[PDB]
Amino acid sequence: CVPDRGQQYQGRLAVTTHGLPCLAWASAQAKALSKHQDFNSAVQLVENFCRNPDGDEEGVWCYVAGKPGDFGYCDLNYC
Amino acid sequence: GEADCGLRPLFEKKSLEDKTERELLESYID
Amino acid sequence: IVEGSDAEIGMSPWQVMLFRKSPQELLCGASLISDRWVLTAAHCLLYPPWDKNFTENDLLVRIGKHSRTRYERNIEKISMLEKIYIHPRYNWRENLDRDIALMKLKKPVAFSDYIHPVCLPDRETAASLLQAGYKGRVTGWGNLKETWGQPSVLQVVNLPIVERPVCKDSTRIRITDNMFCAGYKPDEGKRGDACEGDSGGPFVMKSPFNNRWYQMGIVSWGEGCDRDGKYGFYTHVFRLKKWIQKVIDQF
Repeated sequence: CVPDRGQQYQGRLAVTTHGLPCLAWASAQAKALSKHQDFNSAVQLVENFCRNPDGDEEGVWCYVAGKPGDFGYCDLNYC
Repeated sequence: GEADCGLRPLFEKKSLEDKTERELLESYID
Repeated sequence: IVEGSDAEIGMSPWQVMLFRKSPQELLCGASLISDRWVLTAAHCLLYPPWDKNFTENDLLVRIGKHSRTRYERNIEKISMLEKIYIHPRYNWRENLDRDIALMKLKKPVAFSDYIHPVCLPDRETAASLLQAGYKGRVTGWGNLKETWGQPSVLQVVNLPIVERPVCKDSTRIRITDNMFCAGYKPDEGKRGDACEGDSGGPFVMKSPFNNRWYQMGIVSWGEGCDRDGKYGFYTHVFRLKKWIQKVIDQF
């Protein structure tokens, strides 16, 4: 699978589990939202793939938009 | 701001106990 | 708040009234964490399903009140918002995760006997004080009853913290690590709960060790109000501390 809550996944999953496409990890706004948070300078925010810069018990996610809560989980299989 | 935080002028500072304060304090020791 | 009482006066000086400007209507509560910033439930500001969405303008804050009703012309301060900080990863589409919000008031407040800030918990307090058994104190002006009703004054109730498992089987919603649940077990023969309108109010605890009051949570959600075997959820204020500062010493 994808172990410690995909806390180390360099896949290209680039789509919410609702099938919404991840907006660019480095997007204009994915950079707005991403600003007062605590991303681990270990989870490397690649393009617009799902990642867990967070710790997110849940898993990998990604922005899906601009305003808060415009984020979603990706579907991997963890162990 | 707060440094002087969480100290009630009409209680901790007058040295008064609010009428339930204590149900809480004992909940830790008990 | 369900099944508690009249707050003594000047008992919870950090309590704040989140009030919609017009219609002059009460929304929720908040806390005073310093002299320009207040702390609340984000859902109190933005929750689309209820087609609820306010701007630093729809709202007004009232610091220092007793009464749910009267305008305390000489004790309470009607203050205005400068900016709103709604947690970015607030999950309002799922289980309201990180139901947290920060509001910066335009010009600072002057503390009175009636107005004083609470303390955000530190790593050790948070640590020694958040355990199944310990009791916190909830405060509000909302619904007195699940259904059938508003306090005329501040209501206070003290409920104990409940084990994650019990919390976790209390319901069908995803309980996370940024929430805790407090309330009486059924077989415990005691009751009390926060209810609709309480959200944002602080869930505080007093230190044995130093005797200061520490805000440990915010009223987040819950199903029913004082339903048996159902516990109420509160935001883990600590678990969200980092953000709380990245925004305050930032902007």
